[PDB]
Amino acid sequence: VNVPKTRKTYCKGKTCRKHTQHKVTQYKAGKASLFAQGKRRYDRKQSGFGGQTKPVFHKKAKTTKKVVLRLECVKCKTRAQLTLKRCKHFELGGEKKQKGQA
Amino acid sequence: GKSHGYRSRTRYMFQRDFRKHGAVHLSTYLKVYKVGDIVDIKANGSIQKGMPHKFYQGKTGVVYNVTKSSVGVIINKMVGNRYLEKRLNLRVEHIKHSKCRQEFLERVKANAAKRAEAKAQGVAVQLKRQPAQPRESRIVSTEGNVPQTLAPVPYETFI
Amino acid sequence: AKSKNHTAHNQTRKAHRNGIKKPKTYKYPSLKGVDPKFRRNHKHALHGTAKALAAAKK
Amino acid sequence: ATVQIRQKVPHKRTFLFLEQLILKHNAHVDTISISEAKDGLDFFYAQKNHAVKMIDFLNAVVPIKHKKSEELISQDTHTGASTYKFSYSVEIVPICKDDLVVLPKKLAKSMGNISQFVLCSKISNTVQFMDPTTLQTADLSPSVYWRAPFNALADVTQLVEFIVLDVDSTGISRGNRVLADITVARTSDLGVNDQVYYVRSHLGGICHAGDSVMGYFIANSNYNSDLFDGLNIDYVPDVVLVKKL
RNA sequence: GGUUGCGGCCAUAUCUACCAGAAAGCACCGUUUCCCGUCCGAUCAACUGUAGUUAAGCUGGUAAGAGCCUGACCGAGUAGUGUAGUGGGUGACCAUACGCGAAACUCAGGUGCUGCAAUCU
RNA sequence: GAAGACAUUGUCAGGUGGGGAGUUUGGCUGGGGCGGCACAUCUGUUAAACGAUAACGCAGAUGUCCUAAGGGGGGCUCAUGGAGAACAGAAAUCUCCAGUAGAACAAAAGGGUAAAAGCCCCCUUGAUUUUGAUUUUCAGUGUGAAUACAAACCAUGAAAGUGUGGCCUAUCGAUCCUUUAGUCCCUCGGAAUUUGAGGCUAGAGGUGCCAGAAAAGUUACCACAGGGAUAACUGGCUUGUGGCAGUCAAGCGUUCAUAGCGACAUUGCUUUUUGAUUCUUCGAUGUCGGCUCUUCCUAUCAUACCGAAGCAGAAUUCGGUAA
RNA sequence: GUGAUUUCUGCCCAGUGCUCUGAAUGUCAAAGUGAAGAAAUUCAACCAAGCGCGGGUAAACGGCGGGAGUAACUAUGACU
RNA sequence: GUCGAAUUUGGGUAUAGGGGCGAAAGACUAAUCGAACCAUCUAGUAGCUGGUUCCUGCCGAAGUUUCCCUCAGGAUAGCAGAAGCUCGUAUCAGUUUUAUGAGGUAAAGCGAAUGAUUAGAGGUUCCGGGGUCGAAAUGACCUUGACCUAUUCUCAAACUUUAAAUAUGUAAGAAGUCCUUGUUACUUAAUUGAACGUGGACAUUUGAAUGAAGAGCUUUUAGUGGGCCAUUUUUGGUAAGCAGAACUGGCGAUGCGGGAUGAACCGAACGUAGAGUUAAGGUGCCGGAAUACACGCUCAUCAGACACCACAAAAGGUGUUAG
RNA sequence: CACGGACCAAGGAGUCUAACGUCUAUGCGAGUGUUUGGGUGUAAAACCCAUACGCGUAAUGAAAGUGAACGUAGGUUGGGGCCUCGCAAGAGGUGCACAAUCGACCGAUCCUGAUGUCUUCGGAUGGAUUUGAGUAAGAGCAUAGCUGUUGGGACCCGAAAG
Repeated sequence: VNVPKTRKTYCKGKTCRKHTQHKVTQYKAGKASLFAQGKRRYDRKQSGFGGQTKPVFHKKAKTTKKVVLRLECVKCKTRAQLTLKRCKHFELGGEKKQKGQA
Repeated sequence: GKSHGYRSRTRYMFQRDFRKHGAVHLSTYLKVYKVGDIVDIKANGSIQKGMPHKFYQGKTGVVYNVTKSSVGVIINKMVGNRYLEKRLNLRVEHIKHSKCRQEFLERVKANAAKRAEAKAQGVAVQLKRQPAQPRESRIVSTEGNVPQTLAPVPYETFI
Repeated sequence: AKSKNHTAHNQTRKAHRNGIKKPKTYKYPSLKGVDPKFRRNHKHALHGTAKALAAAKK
Repeated sequence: ATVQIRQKVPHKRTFLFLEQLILKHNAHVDTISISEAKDGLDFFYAQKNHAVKMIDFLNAVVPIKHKKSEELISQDTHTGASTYKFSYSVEIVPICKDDLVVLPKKLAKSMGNISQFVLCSKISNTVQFMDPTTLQTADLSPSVYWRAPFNALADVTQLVEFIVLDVDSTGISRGNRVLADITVARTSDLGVNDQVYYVRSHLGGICHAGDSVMGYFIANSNYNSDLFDGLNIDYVPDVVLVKKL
């Protein structure tokens, strides 16, 4: 699919509360960032004798992640997320579609 | 496997008609729906928005909510041993009035008319309907009319 | 070991032992679902006529 | 007896090749009938020994896995031969001829220390992978495959047209003029504002300027393989080029 | 009664074929500076009601016409069906009792009806 | 004597390690396996004119694609056929007349639509924000989807209007954990500031066995709880099949339908073959064949008495009473 | 591992095992060193064995198919 | 069989249970061996099989929905018992008439739209959808086929103008009608509408039939979650006492009289007794009751005799009887 | 022609405990519960008592926190009774319990932000198709009984194993 890089949508940032111009980028997961409470509980329980104490997932079936777009206001810089349907191809910007060609 | 979609088994129920295709006539929109009026549901195949589920085709309920495009309709549906009370939001294409209610409203005007005239007359109101009664005895005049004797017919093939 | 998968036999006879009975539909039905522009007006019209009868008629 | 052939792919490329190859050697003579199914076809063989003749033929030309089962018919008393009706279930490996394939980390280190991000070339008796950037070949026998099966990342259906500009050969060749740098652009991005991709490919010697090549375009795809997720996203190339025309 | 704008019911109003239509209204018909739209003032725009006409549109009439719509002791109480029998039959099924009741056809008739405002020897 | 700040010994870390330990090895099912998914779903039909309705019933589809193929307005009309035109024909481009939708509408099938929901341009982001009510599967819980409003901000249109994603019916996901956005708000419990970690509100990463376990085999050395709810021997129901018998008489028997063979249609019997079923027995009916021994049936191989012949004798064939 | 003797024990080192006096910078933990930071920490570099590459090995486990052509035809247990 | 040796044997002495010992059988290790014997944790766990102790009285089930590594089981909804509470002609009903809607099944239709299926002959840039090689693309080979190219026949669960019977939705009035004018931030050009109101009028025919051992609401828990049969409609199957559905009635839980006998068939449902009449079924005798009455038919060297039901067909007869 | 039962006597199977659910009996009542312990005693009985503690009288929020009358503790519709009228039939007034409905109050979310102000703290007032197991002239605590639920050897008997 294709989305344009700039989209005008609603903003709720206590100064605008109305439609302003937004820049669009793509969601990136982020590093695991240990010292988290899940990881500190996990590292303690794994250490010792007994081996694997938590489930290890194998049977994965889906083929597409959903697309999340973070939307940044240009005036007040208040970010906002917005999702789409599933797709195998996702790109943004180029190749405006042209119906009639050779 | 099985199939239980929102418009399954509606091949012949949601067809439009023979020689009634096209946009609906504009007297459908012009009718007036007040709270409490009795309505019948008949799902127009043309307008997909605000369209009743296949169960409610032919049921009859009450107007309780009136909004821009649509009317609020309550229908009693049975499930288990029980009557539920279910609310719908149907656009004005699908809905239509019921003449059985409208003919009652004229009969109330007939009943109130008889009572005031009978009171000035001063006896014998007789307001209730009656079912059909067995007919009275009468004489049939054979003058110019003699009985015609019949007989059973014999068998012929003519195949 | 196959089993009889589904039957509706003896279902309607179980239903009519207690009574289908109607929900018996009291006066003043609930305004849940009514157009909220109409409910917002209907609040004040009752508050007007209760104040109107109170002062004028006693 | 019955030899049940199956393959778990929506677009079977390997199975179409078998039907052409089953004709030339004339392996089916002992068929009674042929039925079809969802993801393969069934063969019916009158005697037990004729069924075994086919699987020894399928072992040589296509990577398979098979197992047998039976059921009673007659329950003979005097002789003892109780007339078991057999069934052979043959499964084709779901990796096609040009699948873009991401290998597991333990498996890729075991064969040739290959990178995990490879193509496929030799769909014959054992499945053979090729690294398009720096050329290197590695095989995968079915006994190594079926003990820990995986899938293909993409298929032969997401291929995108590309237009070649010039061929810059580094020089090293295994047998088909390896590691030639190719400047390329999509058919889409050419008429519109200028986008140029520059990438190595094995398709160096056979490729000239102005020739359309098919290929995988990675950068616009959200894949969902955990094997792919355990990669280093700044080492994965943007364009992998598969074939000419 | 004729017309015109605006409708409602949407073939009794359609389709096909010819033939008429005073008065007024419609309608074709004259042009290109402005507005605008076009490859083309053909459609749409604009201007004149002047130079021209009922030949078309439209309306009305005609047709053992096609269609369509109403009625029928028309087909017919036939087809089909609900309920009942220790009814018949080897079976297939068919009678009877209490009830409901079609369609195709055939025949006879029909060929738009009206609301609001305006306008005409 | 030899060795020497190395070996050895002591803790931690990586590799190796069926030599050993612990455990696991789906479900539906005309027995179980193999295959299939009828395991989450969608159209037509089965379906017996509301709804509901089963089978491993039938013909099929989905885990996608789309900044247009979404939203608003404007203009136009399609499949195919007739008659015309240098190169030009079966089919290029152009022109008129006919044309109830026979074309098109991302895909299965079924609906739907003609001054449009189709084709071609024009401007565009309502595919947004706050959160409730209702419909469908339903326990009237979820998830998915869908309708109708309200309170805001916008788009298009001259305007009335329509617009909360694909014309409608399928296109998808809980707790725990990691992550982002928002409030820049709340807590770190002796009192503070800055890092860090923990909360509220809302999205994402996924469980396809799809209301969501982390999981390879064999036993003919076998064990226990049970099951005729479920197979293997007989019985019973059924007779496609096998056996066997009638009707029609094709071919024949040089020339002659029926002395006699009898293909092929069609009507039947029986349980001497095999299938189909799973009613009875799995807290056991001792499950093949032969040797020995009695009785019964007739669809008659031989004997007795007859009938017909293409029966001269002889030798046979058909058939009757007959066990 | 085969199982007296008389006789023989063919061809295959690639798959799986075994081993290597072989080449080194691909993989690579703890401790140590280097940078950033107020500090917790974060990042990078070097990085032993084995793995990976290269060599040997069948009286180790084991395996031992097919195809097209060659003076007209024929095509071989032959040359290719 | 072997019997002068890998011979046979006494006493001594070693090796102990995941261990011993084995010229190898998973053998032997105190009648115990594919993991001994004894005690304890131990009354180990079981969706699995068997048992479960006095009497009478009243009421009285279900084998179905959704979900579960669920199909011998649970959870929930169902039906059921008990405790009662509020009130007592309230207003209701497995039903009819009257009014009015909705449906595409039987039957009709093909001289109305649509219409298969059986077989399938040609057309080397009128396409390619694939497969293989390819130091390439003037690129080869191999193959489904593109394409039906003049026709010829068929009806319909997956075809439609028309369209029943049975079954189904709502209405048949007091919470109603009419008159008058009050409320508001909603709505309208407008005290126009909208909803809810004050005041006044309309009563026993207050708005069809018929019935009502009261109507309405709450709490709380037992059992059950293997079903089965027949008339009728049906689906796969040659067919079944076969597998799977629909509507009602019964067996399961149920005796009694009738079918000789039998869970379902016909009649009829049960406190203990007396008398009268009956149901289905019977009246030669067993066997209670007419060897009644009335008109006819049939002679069988395999007669015939009573629904379910314990079977028989096509085809022949100058046997007789009536047409 | 499924399984147990040769005969007889005696033994033999839904028990108890903790914390609870509905219902019922009794005391007391915005309270209630003496019995851990002390006083006394005809002595494991009976009798008597302090102070705390327990649930209850206020919810809500994730938390820091805040924290229930515009009014005869609201209007409407029914409503058992009683009162007034009537000779009755009926009419009217008042209507507790409970059922239906629109409101007000408090907390959470969301929004508006008055005087002030250590200029960023303070949140007056008015809101909203939202939300809570809330208030609206208290109903609970303690004991006992039937039944039902859970953990216990849990109705009794039974494995192959570890």
